[PDB]
Amino acid sequence: PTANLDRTDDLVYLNVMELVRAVLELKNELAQLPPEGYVVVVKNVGLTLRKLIGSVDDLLPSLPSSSRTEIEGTQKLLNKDLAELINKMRLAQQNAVTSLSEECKRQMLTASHTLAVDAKNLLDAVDQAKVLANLAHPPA
Amino acid sequence: RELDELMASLS
Amino acid sequence: ATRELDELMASLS
Repeated sequence: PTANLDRTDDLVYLNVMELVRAVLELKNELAQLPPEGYVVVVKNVGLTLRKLIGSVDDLLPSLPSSSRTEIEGTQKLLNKDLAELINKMRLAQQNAVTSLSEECKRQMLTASHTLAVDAKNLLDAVDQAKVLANLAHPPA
Repeated sequence: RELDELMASLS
Repeated sequence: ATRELDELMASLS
């Protein structure tokens, strides 16, 4: 599970939920959505990711350099995650009505899902880092 | 904390 | 560092 901290001022934490929401939108809207409708949902995931990464970069200064590292670690990974979600989405768009019509959509669901899981692991490291740097406070 | 429940919601 | 991400973000739409 996740740390229980004071989330009221945790912009990281909120950006994670939003991203998870966007990812969740995608999941149970692919079956319904048309090909041009794919760009929009993938865009929101992207949008909430850049929000997220921005609020982590704002923090990265005030925290330990061994954590700066695996944070920057998964931050890199998340870009690689979005890259794949876009490209699988483009495939899915271009391969509506062909052999791997469905197979490309499975790949979108995978890519977004693993994006959500990584974002969580980002939150987790961030939580630990705040603790390790006397920065964290218990739920209010 | 309840993001965990949001998380298992992805499954 | 944000240069790689807004590259992908520009590409769609």
